[PDB]
Amino acid sequence: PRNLAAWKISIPYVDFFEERIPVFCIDVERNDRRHEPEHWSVYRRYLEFYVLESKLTEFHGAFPDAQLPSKRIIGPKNYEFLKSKREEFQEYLQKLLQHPELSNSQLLADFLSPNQFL
Repeated sequence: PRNLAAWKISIPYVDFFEERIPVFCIDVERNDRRHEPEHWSVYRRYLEFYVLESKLTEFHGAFPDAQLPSKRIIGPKNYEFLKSKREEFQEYLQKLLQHPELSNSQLLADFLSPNQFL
């Protein structure tokens, strides 16, 4: 029985994919089963977070306590800028996981599962 509140995540660093596009590396731990629990990593682009927020809020309505900051329209989304947003983005996801409304969210699960948000 899926329960995202029993999933712990962190974004320990920013990496590169394709070494061309910068991405957040999201470590996931899944504790809604099992001694040792399940764990993996996922790589998400800056823009994918905004699509997640758009899609979640469309389906579930807004979350006052969990808001992404304004999307950068003018300027580069390079390594140092992703690095500057790491902690905010980590906190955003962690708060989402504790919303009862999202404890069985397919969007959030897909977002936090390896291998949609374009």
